[PDB]
Amino acid sequence: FRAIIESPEGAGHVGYQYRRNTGSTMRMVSDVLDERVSLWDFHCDPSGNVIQPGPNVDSRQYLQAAIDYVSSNGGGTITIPAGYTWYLGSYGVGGIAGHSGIIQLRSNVNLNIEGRIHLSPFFDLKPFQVFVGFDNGDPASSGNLENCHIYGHGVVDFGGYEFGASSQLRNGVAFGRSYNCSVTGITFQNGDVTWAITLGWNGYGSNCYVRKCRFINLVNSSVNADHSTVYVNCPYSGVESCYFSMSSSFARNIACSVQLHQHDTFYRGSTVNGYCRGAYVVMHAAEAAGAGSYAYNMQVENNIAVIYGQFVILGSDVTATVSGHLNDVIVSGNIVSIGERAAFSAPFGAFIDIGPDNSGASNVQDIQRVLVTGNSFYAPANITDSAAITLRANLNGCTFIANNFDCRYMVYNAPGTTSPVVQNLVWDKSNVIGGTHANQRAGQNLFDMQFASVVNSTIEVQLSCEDLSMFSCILFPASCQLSYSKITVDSAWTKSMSNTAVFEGNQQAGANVYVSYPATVNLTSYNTQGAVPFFSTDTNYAWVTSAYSLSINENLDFSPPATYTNKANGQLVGVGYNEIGGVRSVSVRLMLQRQV
Amino acid sequence: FRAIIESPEGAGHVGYQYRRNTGSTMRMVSDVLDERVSLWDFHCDPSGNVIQPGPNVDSRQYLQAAIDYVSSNGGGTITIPAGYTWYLGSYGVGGIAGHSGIIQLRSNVNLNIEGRIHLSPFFDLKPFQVFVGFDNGDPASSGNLENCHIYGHGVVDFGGYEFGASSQLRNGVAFGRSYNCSVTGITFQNGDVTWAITLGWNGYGSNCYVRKCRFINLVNSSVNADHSTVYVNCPYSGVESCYFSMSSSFARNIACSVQLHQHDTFYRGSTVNGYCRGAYVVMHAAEAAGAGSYAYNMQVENNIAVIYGQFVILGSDVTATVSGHLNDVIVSGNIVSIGERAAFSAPFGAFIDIGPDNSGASNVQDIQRVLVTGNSFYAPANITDSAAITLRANLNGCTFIANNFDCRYMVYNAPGTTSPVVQNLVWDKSNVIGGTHANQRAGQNLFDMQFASVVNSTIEVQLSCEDLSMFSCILFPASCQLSYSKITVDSAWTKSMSNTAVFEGNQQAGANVYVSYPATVNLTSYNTQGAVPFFSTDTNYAWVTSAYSLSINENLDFSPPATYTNKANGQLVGVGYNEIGGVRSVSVRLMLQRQV
Amino acid sequence: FRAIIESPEGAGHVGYQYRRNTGSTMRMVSDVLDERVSLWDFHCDPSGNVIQPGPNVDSRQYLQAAIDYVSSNGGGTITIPAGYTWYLGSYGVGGIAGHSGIIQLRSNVNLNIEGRIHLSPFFDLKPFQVFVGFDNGDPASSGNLENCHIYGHGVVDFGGYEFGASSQLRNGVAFGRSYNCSVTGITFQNGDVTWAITLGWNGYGSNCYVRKCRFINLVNSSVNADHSTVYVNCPYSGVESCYFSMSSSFARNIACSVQLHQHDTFYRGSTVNGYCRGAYVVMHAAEAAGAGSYAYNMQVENNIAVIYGQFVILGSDVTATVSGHLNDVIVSGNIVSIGERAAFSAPFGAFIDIGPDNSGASNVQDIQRVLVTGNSFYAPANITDSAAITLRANLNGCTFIANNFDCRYMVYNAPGTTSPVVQNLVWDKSNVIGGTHANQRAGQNLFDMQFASVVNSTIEVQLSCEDLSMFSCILFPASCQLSYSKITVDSAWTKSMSNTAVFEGNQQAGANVYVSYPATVNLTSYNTQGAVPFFSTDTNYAWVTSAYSLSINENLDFSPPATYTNKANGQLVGVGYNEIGGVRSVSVRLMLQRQV
Ligand SMILES: CC(=O)N[C@@H]1[C@H]2O[C@]3(O[C@H]4[C@H](O)[C@@H](CO[C@@]5(OC[C@@H](O[C@H]1O)[C@H]2O)O[C@H](CO)[C@@H](O)[C@H](O)[C@H]5O)O[C@H](O)[C@@H]4NC(C)=O)O[C@H](CO)[C@H](O[C@H]1O[C@H](CO[C@@H]2O[C@@H](C)[C@H](O)[C@@H](O)[C@H]2O)[C@@H](O)[C@H](O)[C@H]1O)[C@H](O[C@@H]1O[C@H](CO)[C@@H](O)[C@H](O)[C@H]1NC(C)=O)[C@H]3O
Ligand SMILES: CC(=O)N[C@@H]1[C@H]2O[C@]3(O[C@H]4[C@H](O)[C@@H](CO[C@@]5(OC[C@@H](O[C@H]1O)[C@H]2O)O[C@H](CO)[C@@H](O)[C@H](O)[C@H]5O)O[C@H](O)[C@@H]4NC(C)=O)O[C@H](CO)[C@H](O[C@H]1O[C@H](CO[C@@H]2O[C@@H](C)[C@H](O)[C@@H](O)[C@H]2O)[C@@H](O)[C@H](O)[C@H]1O)[C@H](O[C@@H]1O[C@H](CO)[C@@H](O)[C@H](O)[C@H]1NC(C)=O)[C@H]3O
Ligand code: NA
Ligand code: NA
Ligand code: NA
Ligand code: NA
Ligand code: NA
Ligand code: NA
Ligand code: NA
Ligand code: NA
Ligand code: NA
Repeated sequence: FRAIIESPEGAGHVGYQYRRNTGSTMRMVSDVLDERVSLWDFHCDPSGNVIQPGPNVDSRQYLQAAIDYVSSNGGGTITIPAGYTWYLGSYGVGGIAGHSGIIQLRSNVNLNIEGRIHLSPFFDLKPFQVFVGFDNGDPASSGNLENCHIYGHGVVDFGGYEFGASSQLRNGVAFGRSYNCSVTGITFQNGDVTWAITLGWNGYGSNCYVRKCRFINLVNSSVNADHSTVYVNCPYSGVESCYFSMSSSFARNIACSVQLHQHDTFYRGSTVNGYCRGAYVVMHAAEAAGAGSYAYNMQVENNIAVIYGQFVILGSDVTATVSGHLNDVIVSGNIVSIGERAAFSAPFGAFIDIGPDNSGASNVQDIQRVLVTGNSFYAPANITDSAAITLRANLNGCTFIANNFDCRYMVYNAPGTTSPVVQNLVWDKSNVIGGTHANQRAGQNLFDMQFASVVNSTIEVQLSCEDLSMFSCILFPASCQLSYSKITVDSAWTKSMSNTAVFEGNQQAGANVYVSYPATVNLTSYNTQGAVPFFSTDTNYAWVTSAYSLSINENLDFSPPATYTNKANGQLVGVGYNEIGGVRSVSVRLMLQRQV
Repeated sequence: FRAIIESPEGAGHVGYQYRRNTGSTMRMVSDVLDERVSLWDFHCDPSGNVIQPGPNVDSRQYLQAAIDYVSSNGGGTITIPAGYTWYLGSYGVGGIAGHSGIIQLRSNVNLNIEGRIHLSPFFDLKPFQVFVGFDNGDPASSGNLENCHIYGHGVVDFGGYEFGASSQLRNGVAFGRSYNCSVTGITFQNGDVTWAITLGWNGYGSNCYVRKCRFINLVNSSVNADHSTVYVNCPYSGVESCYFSMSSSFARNIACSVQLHQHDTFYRGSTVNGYCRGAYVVMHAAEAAGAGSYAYNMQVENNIAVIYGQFVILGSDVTATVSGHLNDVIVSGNIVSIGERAAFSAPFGAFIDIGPDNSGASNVQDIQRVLVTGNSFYAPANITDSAAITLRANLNGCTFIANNFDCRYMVYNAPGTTSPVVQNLVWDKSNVIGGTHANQRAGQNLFDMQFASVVNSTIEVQLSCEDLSMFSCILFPASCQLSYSKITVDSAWTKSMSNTAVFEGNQQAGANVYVSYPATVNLTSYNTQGAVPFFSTDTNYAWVTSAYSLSINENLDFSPPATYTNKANGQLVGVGYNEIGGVRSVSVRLMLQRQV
Repeated sequence: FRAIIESPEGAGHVGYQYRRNTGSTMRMVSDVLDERVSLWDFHCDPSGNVIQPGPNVDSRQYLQAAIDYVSSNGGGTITIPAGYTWYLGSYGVGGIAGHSGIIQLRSNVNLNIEGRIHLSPFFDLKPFQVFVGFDNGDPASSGNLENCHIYGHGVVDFGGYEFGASSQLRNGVAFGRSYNCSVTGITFQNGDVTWAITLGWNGYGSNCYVRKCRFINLVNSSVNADHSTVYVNCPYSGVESCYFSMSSSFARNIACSVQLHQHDTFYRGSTVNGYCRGAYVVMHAAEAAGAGSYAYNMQVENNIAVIYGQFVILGSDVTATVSGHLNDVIVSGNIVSIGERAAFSAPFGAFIDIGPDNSGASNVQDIQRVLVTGNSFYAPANITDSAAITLRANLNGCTFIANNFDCRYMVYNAPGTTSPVVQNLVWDKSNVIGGTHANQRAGQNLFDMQFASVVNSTIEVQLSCEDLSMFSCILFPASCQLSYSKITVDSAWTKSMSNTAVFEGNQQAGANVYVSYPATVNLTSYNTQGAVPFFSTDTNYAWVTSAYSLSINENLDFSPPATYTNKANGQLVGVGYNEIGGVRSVSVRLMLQRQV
């Protein structure tokens, strides 16, 4: 009996019944212990003696054996024990080798990481993906990963190692073709990686989530080509209540927190500091296989960010046989700033960027039905390169309502670069334009409409303080066609501006252009006593449907007209009043109106 | 000794002290095992031998025995083990039998569902409620359920069985008169049910929540009368970060994701696909016993939905002795579309519906202080039956600010049906009206004001592109009284519209109606050289307080007035200028204004 | 052998191998039991015999021994078992004694509270902090607490004891200088305390969170000086999805739910009932040591509240050597009401308060770049003391867009109290002003601008129903300077108001003041037949740049001007038309405009 009890089957001979309940199962101790499983149950030598983890022990084969075994019983949760650091020091074998994989995840096998998982110096200057849910080196030939959850209070530490070559890839968790998989509570830290977590593969997958995770210092070298902390490449998936922080200079130029690349995906309630970019919201044609060629129902909400480049980047593109489309997007409730930096020292600061494709093409995009509402954006006064929207590629629609934008430009695109075709750009009057950059705008147009064309668009400019340094509130170069559009500049804070709206090709004269803006106009009257006409000296008002006075009348003996219409020769005309006769000459501030 | 050790009391004779710590308790192994409990501890035959679960084993009595026992010790958490499917194959007995109950929940007894719970074919064509927290067949005589949490990565599978009769009810979890109860992480799938989860009973309960659950394919037949996935019938309760999906045709006509039926309830951060409706926000008088007759502090925020009918339905109603009231509601940050379907093939598409009671009555409602803000709504161009709001019952107030609505109608109610009494409907100018349905609106009014009366309301219409197909921007039939209201149509994109605002009963003449809209007006002048009057040929402008030109003047020799007032006979009059004399005749586009 | 097996080392001699897997570790039963730990492992007498908890057992030393031991092994999670109430009945010793501490938390040692922790009557009329993460009585000399998480379905019950003296402090969890610490799922109840949870210390700490907790009845006496349920005093931290309830009268006068006192902090998705205040958003100079002197990236979103005082209070202040600054704040998506109460029976009702410092100073604040958007606020009609914003201290900027405010005042400050200096106050026209207080406003100004000065501000007043009881829509006393500002009153619902905008110092005449509002004006014409001038009888319009008719013309034989300008003597003048000659005299409602 002593032999049996001291043997590995001993617990299988000690009887147990829950709480001495006579109605409970008559079990053995081993049965109850078998209800849970930990890395300790596989972390042993060939004789079955436990091995202590440590920097000189490679725990990989043992964790893999645990996963393989639990998988074979239909699943369960393997605990990675608290109070220990478990080092990984070799590559996995088989289907994950094509992904530089360390551990292969399996369906229905959850990992409760309570301790620490650390990469050993074997991985220095090498590629790696720590956990991989693909089962084949070719993702198109891979099976699915289902019902795999990684959670706990533990840590994945990437060892601080730099990339060896820019062409290498590194990742924390690649769920693969992933259905009902998640990471919750985990801290990913101290690395130079491409991604921390990737969900899905080219639209294959569903219901994958990253929640309450921390991502700290995951870019550290000039070799790192690019970094996006979470890449969401399956629909009905997203990122919620996470924390993302970088301290490296390199991160300010290369790092983004999230990629939302399939329909019905979201990024909410998260805090970002030290990154270049917040989130891309994109449909890549090359990623359209599993869920279609449309990214729709895309949500970026209630995030807090300090970034150095752009908050949300919108795009779509094409391959030889597939066209990507982006539509039905909402960006709301976010509070975002460009961190302290010199002008032009990081990628151009923006709340929204309409980004050209990876080859720089600006004529492949199909982006529409986007609502940007209830956000606040701030950039310090010295940051010349800061805009509410950098509109750098073709845009089929974007709507701004009730935001507060406090930066250098509202709408911007650089002259002599791309010439976007713009449709359905709507900037509602409820967007509040801050004053941080007042007096910084010499030579600059607040809305700098450097486009090929603008149609079906609305720009309602409302200032909230004076900035007499700017060249204009809104400027259209002669190369920009403008039609079926409404462009207004409210008069408040504009009395002393030389230029308010500027149409360098006289585009405001278009049949279906609806415009109003302030201007200074010189008038002269006829001599007649009584009701008497006043006429503008200049003849550039053939497009004006009505105008009205924004100036007081300092005179007693006469008054100019309150309101004006035009004449065929381009003069304004109105009827004033001469109490006493005489030719009058006045300079008046008018609101010029066309069809409004 | 061998006898004792091999007996069910054996573990109670093997000593243990935590980590050989001399300061720790000297325990027995059974004491430590007794800290946890699983279904295995009760899933046994009358001799105490464990029984394997499977499709031919009814696990119900064993799970019930586990719950009953743990309850008797003041509570705890019972694990339903991973790697097994536990089938239920009979009805429960006692107080839950009146609810077609399977398992009776008890207070302080949590269920950690890691494996799968599946209904056996016993339940085919039958009613059932899988988990029931009532302790009496009459809910009014039931005790409370407190501190009961169901959570884990597991699954409740309803076996795919159709309803046997439309009058049957099916549910997953009915917490009952439930205080501090929740479901977290669970997947409910593969059924034809009435509800997945119900919280509370007629206002009795508090602090009940559904979080991070999935609801997949829970309607599958034409027999199913109605489906709402979660019914929230207790205050201080709600649904967060859930996923709801249906694939059946029937679901598009009958299924809603959530009912919010008591005060201080919420629905946030969730994704819905394949349903008829998003959420009802309702006070039923028949449900007012536990928490009063007011549903207030109701929140529907930051959800993503593809539906076929209406997103949010508002209502309240009465019984013989109780009147229900709905107020203090916020609907914000949601992105919603009507999915691809033929016009009129599902219930009328809407973002907000003001829904008549279950008997069709439209004169029992008391709905006010609702804020709908920062949402986006889209319906494909062919969907005639799509509206920002279908206003089908009496409304005491609803406020729309800063939404983007891209569908056929803005405000709609069908003529020849109900005649709501409308008060305090506010449609702010910051609502952006999309252009998807441009050119589809022959014979249709964008705001079709088919009401008995409208008072204290604001409609500020702002187009963002042309749609010359529509009959009018806004139309009031002669049967609709209109008073103490502001109705404006911005001129942008309206120059070529025959009708902008239409008042078929000349209601715009009311003493406290404030209106402005564009119109085309024919004028003739007197012969006089110099300042000269122009008068309208028609006499239907007795209500106009001022008008101004929206047209250019192609003439050199004269100009019509910039601005006009009226005369007692209903003509417009203004003072223009004849450089040379002559009777003039012009047709001008004017902004007509009344009291604005 | 029997001796060994019955001894505390017995489990260390019974062999086990997971699921009889020949590839698994050959362990002993004690090894597997050692993977978990509970209070039972330390809750024993000096001979190692287990002690049952209860109201006459002080569990403190045992829980402390458990924490101290697990800490020494590098951490883990200690379960506090379900089905038992564990009483605490003495103070801790050492570093926590200076904090009236009971239990000392240690790094990496989590507490899974499943049962109940209750304070014994030892603590009646005494100070206490139940769990303390400081390790020194002087916080400036304390070490850090890291990686400490408290979670579960359990309860902390404060025994209902009143404070003994107002100067005492009581707390539930003081994490201290806390990095990666959290409380999740716990119910804190039945107390008279200062705080339930405090995060951080004077800016030291990071990544601390309170999620899914309940706070119920934590103020019960007149002795309690002040209460804030969660104080967030470290950056990158916040409160999400919590429930806060009070029933005591005292709570309505003293209690706030949250303090956000460091940068990158948030309060979201929570429900509050019975409190005085929602949240303070503040930078105290005295708290600036660990994270700097700026509170920025502050977020209060998507909360539901019934309160009696103010929802969000903004402030910053100074010490002898440090100045605090508050900027980059967003308050969005909240639905808030003042609960039923008599006027003036609790602190002044407000959605936003700009609060003077703790000494009452209103000239130390530096608050700017605040966005308040998409919120709804309601106060019952009798509550005179209710305002969208009580602006009681110096303000450098606050922006309101797309809110719905239904209360007595929009902007308020009490006359004869503080005289704030106001800059960059922006009230967009998209704010909807409710009608609950219509007819209650005798003697009152809707926007009561009781300030020293206002600059760079925008107030666009838009009514949505009539209230002829109010004295004015907006009033500036003569003591308030006004410059570089835009003040407009839309005409809708204003026709019968005697006063719309009132400038008691004629401030609207300022060179850079842009204003428009309705007024009634008496005019007389000259006798001349034909085009004929009309002039105002009064001479107080020297500041008017244009005016236009808001009245119809009941006359046939003449018409007054549609539009007017002014003259040097302060008369309005315009050109009307006398079909037949005669001196005319009319009273007209005009929109008066200055520079707009
Ligand atoms: C499936 C569902 O919940 N449908 C919703 C309707 O519920 C009733 O619920 C329907 C609601 O009335 C409407 C609200 O819109 C209408 O909109 C609300 C209706 O929406 C359906 O989605 C609900 O009434 O009214 C609005 C206000 O006037 C108006 O604006 C709008 O335009 C209208 O359309 O929304 C849904 O459609 C609701 N439907 C569902 C499926 O939730 O109809 C239900 C049909 O299933 C259900 O009635 C049945 O069940 C009750 C309850 O069953 C008894 O009690 C329980 C406790 C025991 O366990 C059972 O064994 C049984 O004894 C039966 O009495 C009734 O005869 C059945 O037809 C809804 O009942 C409520 O169910 C909840 C959840 O279980 C209970 O907590 C609550 O006590 C029940 N309320 C009442 C009054 O009985 C019923 O409200
Ligand atoms: C109960 C509470 O937190 N009240 C809030 C006030 O806190 C002080 O906190 C109050 C805040 O000052 C005000 C802010 O609004 C006012 O608004 C802020 C005040 O709001 C109360 O709600 C807080 O100061 O100032 C604004 C800015 O100028 C202005 O806009 C506004 O109009 C003003 O009204 O908000 C609340 O009212 C705060 N009150 C509460 C209860 O949080 O007052 C507190 C009273 O309890 C408290 O002071 C006491 O406690 C400190 C701390 O105790 C020592 O240190 C700790 C670490 C040890 O454990 C203890 O044993 C003890 O040695 C005592 O020094 C002091 O003498 C007591 O009166 C607040 O102190 C801060 O407590 C937090 C949380 O524990 C600490 O992390 C922090 O270090 C403390 N800060 C300071 C400067 O001591 C105090 O700020
Ligand atoms: Na590869
Ligand atoms: Na890139
Ligand atoms: Na990137
Ligand atoms: Na029943
Ligand atoms: Na129904
Ligand atoms: Na329904
Ligand atoms: Na102290
Ligand atoms: Na205080
Ligand atoms: Na307080």
